[PDB]
Amino acid sequence: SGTWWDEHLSEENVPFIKQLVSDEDKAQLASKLCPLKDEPWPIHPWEPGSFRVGLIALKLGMMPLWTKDGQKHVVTLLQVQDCHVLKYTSKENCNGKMATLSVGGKTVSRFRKATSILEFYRELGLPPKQTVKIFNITDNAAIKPGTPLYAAHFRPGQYVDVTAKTIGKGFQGVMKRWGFKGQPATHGQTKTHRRPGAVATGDIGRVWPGTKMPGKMGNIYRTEYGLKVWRINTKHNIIYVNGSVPGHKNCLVKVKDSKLPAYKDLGKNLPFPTYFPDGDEEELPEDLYDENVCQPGAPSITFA
Amino acid sequence: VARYPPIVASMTADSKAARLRRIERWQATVHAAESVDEKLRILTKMQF
Amino acid sequence: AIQKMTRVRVVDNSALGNSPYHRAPRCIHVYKKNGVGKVGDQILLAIKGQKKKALIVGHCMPGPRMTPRFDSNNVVLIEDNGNPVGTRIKTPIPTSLRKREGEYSKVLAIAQNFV
Amino acid sequence: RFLSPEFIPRRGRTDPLKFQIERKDMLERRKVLHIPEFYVGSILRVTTADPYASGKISQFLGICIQRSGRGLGATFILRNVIEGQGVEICFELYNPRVQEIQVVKLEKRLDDSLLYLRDALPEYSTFDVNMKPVVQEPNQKVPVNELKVKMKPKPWSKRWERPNFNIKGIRFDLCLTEQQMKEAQKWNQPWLEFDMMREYDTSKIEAAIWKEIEASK
Amino acid sequence: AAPKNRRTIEVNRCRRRNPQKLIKVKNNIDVCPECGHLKQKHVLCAYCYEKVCKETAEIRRQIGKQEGGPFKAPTIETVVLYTGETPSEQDQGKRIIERDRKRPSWFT
Amino acid sequence: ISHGRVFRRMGLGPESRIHLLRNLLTGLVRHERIEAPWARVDEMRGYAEKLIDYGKLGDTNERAMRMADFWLTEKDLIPKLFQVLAPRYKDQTGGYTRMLQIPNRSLDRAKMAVIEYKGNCLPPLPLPRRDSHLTLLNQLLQGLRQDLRQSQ
RNA sequence: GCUACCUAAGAACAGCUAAAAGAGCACACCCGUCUAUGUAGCAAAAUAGUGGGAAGAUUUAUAGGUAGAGGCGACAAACCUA
Ligand SMILES: [Mg+2]
Ligand SMILES: [Zn+2]
Repeated sequence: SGTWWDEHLSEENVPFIKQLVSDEDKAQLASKLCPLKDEPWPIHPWEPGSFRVGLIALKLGMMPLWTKDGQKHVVTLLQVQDCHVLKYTSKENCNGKMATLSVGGKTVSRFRKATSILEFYRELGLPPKQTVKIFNITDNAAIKPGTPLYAAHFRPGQYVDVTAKTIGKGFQGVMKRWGFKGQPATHGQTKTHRRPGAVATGDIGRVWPGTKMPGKMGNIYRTEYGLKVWRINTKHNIIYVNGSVPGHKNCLVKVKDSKLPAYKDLGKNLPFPTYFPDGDEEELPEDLYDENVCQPGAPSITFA
Repeated sequence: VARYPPIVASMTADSKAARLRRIERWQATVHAAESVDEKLRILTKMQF
Repeated sequence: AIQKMTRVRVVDNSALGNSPYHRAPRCIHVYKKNGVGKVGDQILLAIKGQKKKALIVGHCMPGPRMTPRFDSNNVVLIEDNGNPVGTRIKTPIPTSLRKREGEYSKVLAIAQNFV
Repeated sequence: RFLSPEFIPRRGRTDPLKFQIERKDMLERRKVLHIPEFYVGSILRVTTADPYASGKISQFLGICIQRSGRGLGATFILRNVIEGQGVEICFELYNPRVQEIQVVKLEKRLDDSLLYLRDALPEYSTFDVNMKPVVQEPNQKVPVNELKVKMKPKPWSKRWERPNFNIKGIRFDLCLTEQQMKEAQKWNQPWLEFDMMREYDTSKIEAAIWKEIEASK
Repeated sequence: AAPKNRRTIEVNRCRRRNPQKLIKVKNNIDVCPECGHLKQKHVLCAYCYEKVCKETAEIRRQIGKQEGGPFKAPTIETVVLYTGETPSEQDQGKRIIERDRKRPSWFT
Repeated sequence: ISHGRVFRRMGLGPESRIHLLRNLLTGLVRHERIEAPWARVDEMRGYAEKLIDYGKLGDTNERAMRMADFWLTEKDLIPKLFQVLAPRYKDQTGGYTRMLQIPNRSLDRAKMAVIEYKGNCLPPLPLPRRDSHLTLLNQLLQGLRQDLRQSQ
């Protein structure tokens, strides 16, 4: 007999558990708002060859952004909700060549997760997260499990690797899944309009692996590479990312610094372990900008 | 001030009260005829 | 946009431009890697049995936002060397031609109006 | 009171925090220049700097035929057939190359989209470029002029005779004949205007927007 | 297309006996508190719903009796009343329909 | 792809979906509880919820009368919409309907459902009433909200 | 009793333009140009649209007649119970 959390509760105990467990989520989220006044791991400066932990954000949508050369740059919104680091995995047992950290975001219901998953967060003292991503790091950057991660971890002018599951399209055919040309409509052509043509040759008595034939579109993890941050809203935790991000609106992404050789070495000015708001030195404004962006509130741009 | 629709059957439904309105829209055409020859035509046009 | 054999209009004070009878010039080529021709693209043009190079100045196709979307596909005529055929241009011409690559300073000295 | 269309969020599954962040950048731009009440029948003179010249301004006058675009990239498209030739510029409302926008004649036509003026006569769409703005009245109703246009013959750009467009700005009767009045009424589709879930009931949403507007001042 | 060679007893034996083609054992099932006929979760009782609808039948039978014929519908809210009862002062001024059985224990 | 679309396509077309919900909503104003399949109840359920919202605009509204000639197939339920159902849900702002799932039909084994207007002349349908406050799990957690009330 | 032709005595052919037209448009009807569906199909030859004729060398009901070294044929060496 499959159960759920709310199977035997009366109408007098349904609002209590709705209030109490959500207050437990808000208490543990507000107990973890001080990384530096707790005991952290040591801070190290940036070195050539060092990598940094990323974030998990939600894609709100896009608004247009205009630059001082007078061209429109579409910018997607990448809003970071409740980003905490959950686990550290060392150099020796990481099954790779870089070490890793695990980070989760989008706190979800504690009633709708497996008991093996819930014992992880119950040790940490955190609400359970929706999606857990693993970031390759070096040993220079190592952050204790439990610190919050904010939007000002990144900075404007920084190029960013973003990946998520793309919009699934179900079982699709030929001219939509792979963009082939198909057959003409009229001039004979009785039942061939969106049909795959020849698959292989005659001497091949089979079909090769990896041939393009109808199957399920989308719902795979794709990465877009080299996307500039133009702007950061610190108040609502917004990353303003250039172009389009894989996935639908209100979806969870993986926000990593770029892999591109020209765009992966320039990391001197970036705050290296994370960004810590408890440092209390030069508190960041409402909105951090790039050089080329137009300020909403700056006057009309005159090119003379 | 509130013009309610009048409570009748519909002309196109398949029932017995909708049949009786379809009888009356025939019986409106007998009332609206000009000559007696037009009345005698539509009163005896459907051979049953 | 302008593919092969669209009907366009020549906006020039030429003696070759005021064509009687079949008063609709038909293009035969676009000088791009696509068939698609935009504002400031060379095309060929067949006028009165004579094939002639031409330059797209505004089209009926919606392009970028603050650029005009002219209700007639109007095209100026040039020869192979690059200067225009005519002496005056009376139609409006967009000012998007200056930045774009090509012999377009020849055209903008002929336009009477810049809208 | 007039609430401009772009402040209304389109029906969708977008998070309302996206449109709250959008409305902050809408209202900071509106401090720079004044955006007047301009309708679909309004005539506007828009001055814009552009990066194509050496830094001059361009004043383009036109009829604001179509005012869609729902967000920070709100657009409006103007028409002029100056020197006998049609000019069609889609002006983005919040682009920072605009300096000032003003209305010449603040009026409204019977139709929500004047895209049919492409297929109308050019006499009903030409406008004097150096013409003075009309004197405005402070608190009265906006003027609606029933200036139902006459068109060119049957091969139009779009099938405006169909009732899916719902055009109420054509004198249809003298340019189109009665048999192809009836054939266009075959696409009447009378169930749409009686419907409930294809009607986006937006009355509650303006209360939060107007709360946001006046709290920004 | 036609089969080049016939499908044998073993290949059918695996295919029509797969757990995907085998029907699933459902765990959706409870016993009703009131009547005792075993119901399912997330649906109503088949016995209790047939109890109400067959009780609804003689109630709606009498609605057609007090009008007689079509296109005659009340403009007043209505209360059903069983035997051994009086109309209340809230029930004064309604169309009160009477079916001659005792008041059922599930009706309130 | 139907990401987006909330309209089940039914009937023999988009005209025929409207008329089949028009007929189904009308029996919900006369009999005030009806039986229909899941795709036909839940399509019609929103139109039943906004029937009363358009019936609370008043007797004298032209628009509430012009949709009433369409959306009620019969013409004598037009008084019943504006004078029985509308003053009954006068205080309420939403949720005037009650949709519950019925055991399946004998013919096509259809996932059928019962829909009514909340409060009626009819006998009460056996709506699923949940567990009492006197059980083992309630009384253990009644001590939770009784202890934590004294923590202020 | 299908069909090819024939005999007997019958029937049908709106409206429109024109006048006594194997005339024009166009129904009912007759035929089957092209396409699509269908191809163990609804159908051992159909359906939907588009088409040809539709007062005539027309179409059609009924009864009769010609029978295989034959009949019949505005010859397709077609048709004569798939
Ligand atoms: Mg067009
Ligand atoms: Zn029961």
